[PDB]
Amino acid sequence: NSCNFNNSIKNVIVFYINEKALIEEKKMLSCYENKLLNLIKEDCENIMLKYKPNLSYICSLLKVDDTSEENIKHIKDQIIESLENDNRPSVKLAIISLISMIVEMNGYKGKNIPMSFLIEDIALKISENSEDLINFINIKNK
Amino acid sequence: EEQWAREIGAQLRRMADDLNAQYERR
Ligand code: NA
Repeated sequence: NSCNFNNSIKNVIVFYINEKALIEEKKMLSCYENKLLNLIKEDCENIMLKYKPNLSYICSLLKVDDTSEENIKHIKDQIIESLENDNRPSVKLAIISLISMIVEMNGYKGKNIPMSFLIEDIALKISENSEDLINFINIKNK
Repeated sequence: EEQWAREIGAQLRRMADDLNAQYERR
């Protein structure tokens, strides 16, 4: 369907987060990636709508107001650790929503390079075993 | 880096379980 499913998911996540940052997209999506975007966008907007206090609480724990390189690295490692602890597709969707809030809170606009790599790094980890994530969001309605 | 792993984990678990419930009702 695509050449590499993990790459598709990684591209979709970076694109989505940038879209929620109101950042000009640097790269557009393929036909297949755009299909996955539409599915993920609906799920993540619904999580944001239902669990905003829960995500805001996490952001308080993560001290998202601190955009220093040291604290951004700390946020990355804590999110990666939580994902390794609970690797399910639904968790990955929740984490995408969490990143969206982090970006909306700390005012990320593309120039904080450590934050850009946080987005890249977590997109990479979410994209591992993408087959399971794709099956979850396809069948979520299919 | 793990000081909040349990607290964050518990929050992710509740959101994930609910998403699974919606999926199960598809
Ligand atoms: Na620095």
